[PDB]
Amino acid sequence: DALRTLIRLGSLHTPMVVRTAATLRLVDHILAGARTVKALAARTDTRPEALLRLIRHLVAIGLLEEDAPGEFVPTEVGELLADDHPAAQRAWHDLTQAVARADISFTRLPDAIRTGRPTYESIYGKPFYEDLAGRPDLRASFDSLLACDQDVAFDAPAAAYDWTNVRHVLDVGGGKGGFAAAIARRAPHVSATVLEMAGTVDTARSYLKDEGLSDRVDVVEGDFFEPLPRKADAIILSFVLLNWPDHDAVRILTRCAEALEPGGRILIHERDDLHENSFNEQFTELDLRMLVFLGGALRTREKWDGLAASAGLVVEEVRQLPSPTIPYDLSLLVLAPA
Amino acid sequence: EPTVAARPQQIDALRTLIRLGSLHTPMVVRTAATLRLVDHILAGARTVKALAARTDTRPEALLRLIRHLVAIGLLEEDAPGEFVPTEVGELLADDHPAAQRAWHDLTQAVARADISFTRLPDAIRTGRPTYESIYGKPFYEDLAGRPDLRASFDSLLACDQDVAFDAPAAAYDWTNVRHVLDVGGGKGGFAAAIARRAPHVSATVLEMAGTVDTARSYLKDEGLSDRVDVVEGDFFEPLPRKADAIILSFVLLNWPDHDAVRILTRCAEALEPGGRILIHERDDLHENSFNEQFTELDLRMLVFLGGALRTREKWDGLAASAGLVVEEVRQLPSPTIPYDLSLLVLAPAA
Ligand SMILES: CC[C@@]1(O)C[C@H](O[C@H]2C[C@H](N(C)C)[C@H](O)[C@H](C)O2)c2c(O)c3c(c(O)c2[C@H]1C(=O)OC)C(=O)c1cccc(OC)c1C3=O
Ligand SMILES: CC[C@@]1(O)C[C@H](O[C@H]2C[C@H](N(C)C)[C@H](O)[C@H](C)O2)c2c(O)c3c(c(O)c2[C@H]1C(=O)OC)C(=O)c1cccc(OC)c1C3=O
Ligand SMILES: Nc1ncnc2c1ncn2[C@@H]1O[C@H](CSCC[C@H](N)C(=O)O)[C@@H](O)[C@H]1O
Ligand SMILES: Nc1ncnc2c1ncn2[C@@H]1O[C@H](CSCC[C@H](N)C(=O)O)[C@@H](O)[C@H]1O
Repeated sequence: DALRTLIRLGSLHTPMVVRTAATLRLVDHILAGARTVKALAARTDTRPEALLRLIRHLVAIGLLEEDAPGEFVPTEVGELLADDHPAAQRAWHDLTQAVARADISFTRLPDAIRTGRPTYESIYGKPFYEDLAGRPDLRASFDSLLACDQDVAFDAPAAAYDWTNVRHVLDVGGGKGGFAAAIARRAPHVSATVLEMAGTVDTARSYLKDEGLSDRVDVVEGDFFEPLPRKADAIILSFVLLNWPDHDAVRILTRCAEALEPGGRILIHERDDLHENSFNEQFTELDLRMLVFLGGALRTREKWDGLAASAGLVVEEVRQLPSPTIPYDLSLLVLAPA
Repeated sequence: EPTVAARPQQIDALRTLIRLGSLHTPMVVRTAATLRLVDHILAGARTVKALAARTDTRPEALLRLIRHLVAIGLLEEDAPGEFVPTEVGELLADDHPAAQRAWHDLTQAVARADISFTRLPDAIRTGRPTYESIYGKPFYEDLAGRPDLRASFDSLLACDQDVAFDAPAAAYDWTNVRHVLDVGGGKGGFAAAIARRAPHVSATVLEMAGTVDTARSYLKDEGLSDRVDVVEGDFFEPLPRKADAIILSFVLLNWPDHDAVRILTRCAEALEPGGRILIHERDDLHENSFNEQFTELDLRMLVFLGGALRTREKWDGLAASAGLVVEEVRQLPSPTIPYDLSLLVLAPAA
């Protein structure tokens, strides 16, 4: 049939079961020596009968399976919730850490389609980044999720750009500094500056120090809506612009253009797609998180020309690049003065 | 060293996990149903503009929702402007007999109730329902103070009530039965199937406020009101009337052990000599319970109400605790579902 296909697609059960299995460290406790439902219940601090009801469903959707009678063991797919796995999917689905917490915003998607405005504040009391400002808790969990891949996520985009005439790089909203770090060990003559918010700057400083790069890369606390701290031959916006509606994203773009030295470029590292090619799960899954968390968006190639020009810029070239960690393709846009 | 941009090793399993864990997808389906998007399409809306007008949404955000409905296979582009339901998307039409638009409608009782899954970890820690922490009252008190939710719950359950009770009504010989009491009997569909099968029998449906008016007008319209009364009450309290057969159709799964024993005792107290208590529900062997068609109802029951589906062995202990015994279970096999409904017949312990 395919009335079972519709029920599967509309199932709230399943993702909530995946996410509670992750929050409870379920797969980790089985691998650590929890053979029985009783031991698993002890380790997770759950009721044995209700845990068995959770594992019924974890078996049905393919994440656990019975080996011996009443003895449950992670499948290939279930093993991906192991906390030491490099894709960190367990963290990304933990209801205590920042991203899965924010997905609760989807419970009010109808509002966001009605208004075009984010849902997050109506649930948690503040807009997304102000919330993180007042919870060191989720500040740190968010930074660690997005930089879970730090050591390799930026190797490819840095390899695809020519750094020969670049003396200084500004990484605007550059996270824990990973993109600055990848450009640095790719191009030894280059120095860099990371601009980020409070919390994230201290964590960026310690990561850069621990890479051996504190002499080549500074971190500066600030606000990319105000003038940028320095001038630069290349300015990076990796996963920033999608957080903001058009007007805000043109303001950020415009501040970057003002900070560009003669001949420099701006590199945008997120995701886009030709309009006709945009009707896919990768583009939609991020575009809609951006709507509901932030009032942001992903933008098509065509829509990027419009934003570029509002900021006195042209889109010069676009490559697509694969993530080394997760099933997802990224885009690197290079923008020049018009 | 040179850079090589490999994809991750276990990338197929990774997209399987990421897909299964995604909340946006079931929410996109559910907002499509609530917006009645597919009925607006089938009723002549061809542009995003016209759909945005009928749904009362902002065109640009509606196109974004529509984007993901295409990727998942519920909508497609027939022509550059217009979007149209697939074979699968067609089931979100409101007059489809499987009723999935209504089951996924965030404005109606069950899908609204599903938000309770957002706190499933509490339910696994405590064994206790989540619905009250979200919506302020427990499940049936909420419906009681919310006439629209009361009616949408009743109308979802009574879906095929013209037909769905025909089998359970035939799973009992009504010869030595004068009166049947259906405890929590919905809009009176089970009482109706019994009544046109067994001309000699009278029945009373016991139900809550709201549901009773709806049961009354359905029974009136079947031409059966001279044969079937309806009585507003509480099955935790003494029952309106003694009876020869007392029905409990998809009630006990709503309740934890101790509440279902209280209900079963109330049924036993109202029972005439030689009469029987008939539970219409499921009776699945634990060995056949590791599938979505069991866990969906069972976990809804955990999180909405603190209830459970009860496997084969569990009923003997529930019955005994009410001073009853399971004489036998009659299966109700059917081609539409991989599992069996059952009719458990209960007598007094001695
Ligand atoms: C499942 C795919 C993905 O992981 C893709 C992307 O994450 C990518 C890029 C990360 N990065 C460099 C920022 C990192 O390399 C990660 C492993 O993959 C990404 C991603 O980039 C973000 C989010 C994702 O869920 C994901 C992931 C997703 O689409 O889940 C539905 C956010 O939720 C998010 C929330 C709030 C603000 C944000 O912007 C700063 C993001 C965000 O950038
Ligand atoms: C499509 C599958 C199903 O309909 C199965 C079941 O319905 C049963 C009993 C119906 N009935 C008598 C009302 C119907 O006649 C048929 C025998 O299937 C049922 C079902 O029985 C219930 C629910 C379902 O979704 C379903 C459906 C389902 O789980 O969808 C995946 C509830 O949501 C629900 C919510 C709150 C309280 C409830 O208890 C009274 C229920 C409930 O009983
Ligand atoms: N007004 C503001 N000023 C400076 N940074 C901001 C900001 N608003 C949000 N940000 C930052 O921009 C970042 C987006 S996410 C991290 C992106 C990082 N470049 C990466 O690709 O991994 C967040 O780290 C957040 O700290
Ligand atoms: N205290 C109470 N007294 C009478 N009915 C109650 C009740 N608590 C819950 N119920 C009812 O029990 C029903 C469970 S669901 C509907 C069951 C119906 N017999 C059927 O097979 O479709 C609900 O209709 C609800 O109204």
